[PDB]
Amino acid sequence: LTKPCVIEYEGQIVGYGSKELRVETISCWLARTIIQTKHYSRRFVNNSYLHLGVFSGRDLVGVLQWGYALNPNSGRRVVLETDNRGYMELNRMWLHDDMPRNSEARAISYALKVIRLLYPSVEWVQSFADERCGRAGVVYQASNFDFIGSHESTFYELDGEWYHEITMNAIKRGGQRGVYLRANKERAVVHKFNQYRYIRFLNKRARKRLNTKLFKVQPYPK
Amino acid sequence: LTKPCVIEYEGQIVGYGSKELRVETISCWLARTIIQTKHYSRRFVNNSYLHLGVFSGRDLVGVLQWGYALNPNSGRRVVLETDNRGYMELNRMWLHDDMPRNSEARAISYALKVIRLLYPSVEWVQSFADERCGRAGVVYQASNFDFIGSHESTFYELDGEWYHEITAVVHKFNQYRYIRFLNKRARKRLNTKLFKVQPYPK
Repeated sequence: LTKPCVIEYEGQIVGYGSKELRVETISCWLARTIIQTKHYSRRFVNNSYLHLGVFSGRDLVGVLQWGYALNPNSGRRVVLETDNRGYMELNRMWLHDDMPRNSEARAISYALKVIRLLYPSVEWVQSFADERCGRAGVVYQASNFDFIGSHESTFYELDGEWYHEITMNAIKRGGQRGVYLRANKERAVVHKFNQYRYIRFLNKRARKRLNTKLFKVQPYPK
Repeated sequence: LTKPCVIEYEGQIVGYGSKELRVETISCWLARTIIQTKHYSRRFVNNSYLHLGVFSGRDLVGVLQWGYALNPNSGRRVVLETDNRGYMELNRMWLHDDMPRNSEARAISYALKVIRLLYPSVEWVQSFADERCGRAGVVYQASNFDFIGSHESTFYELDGEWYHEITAVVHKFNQYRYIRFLNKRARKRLNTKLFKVQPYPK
């Protein structure tokens, strides 16, 4: 292990980390391609706007996608007075299986450095863990996220692909995927999962504005 | 200016090109992932064992996959006395739209420099183009390939993935065969009972 730092390319800040592990911005098309092929959902979401590759040496070995929540306006429901660009949600994360089992926590912490530099209006980020990947909760705890509660969510599985109920009923998006989705809605298998919400405050003053009527910092569920 | 040169990482030879356009080795899973998503066949082939990425600046913009022919033994059918590892076929290639219109031929040329360095046993390479894409043929002409004939080939379409006749919607297309001899001595062995260097289809 060596000391991470800011990574630049031709005067532009592009990432943060070490030679054996770092995060750098990648194109949107490339991040979507890897995620929809490798992630357990077999899908990307349109609300991602920060696309990061995980690199080890000269090899691309993972992808992190950050952006809006599935409903972009829901940020002010978690932390009071948060505008749609004042937060981020971890939409997707995948790392190659042959990577060391601490690589995910390092990449997440380095991604927060990128968020501080490239998106300084972001004051807190949130992520979700559920039973489809029990490792994510361990990763978020290792990355020093706080746990602020759980809730049940409805998912639709269609031909190996997984859709949140928000993504399912998002007619307002106008996507060629969503119209086909409600077309084959009767073939889809309905799933209800418990989701465990983690949060990481980048601006310590934003912790005071946590919506205590819905959320509360609690001991880790596992 | 940016002239091409061999690209190294920790002493080891990794690719060839310049900052604005180069090709370097990439992992097999990454090459297969991009190809089966972006290529028109929506599929990779198991015959590929050289996985190259096209880079412009710091960004990956394309993938080239070289390996055995679909029938790995058919290499000696094209060029007599060719071992199964004395040749390569361009199995898959894709490039992003936001690239200069000459980048695909310069990428194929840089891939050949990488083949000379990493696989010196390869004496010649071949590739195929479709009549629905005479543009892919001009690329090989700009890459100094020889055209050595055409043949009608049968394809199959199932679940958006396209399969050759080596194995549903049937198809019958013309396939044009191009060849590039990396060693001059290999040209003497061309199987002129079946293949001859010919003028490009124009």
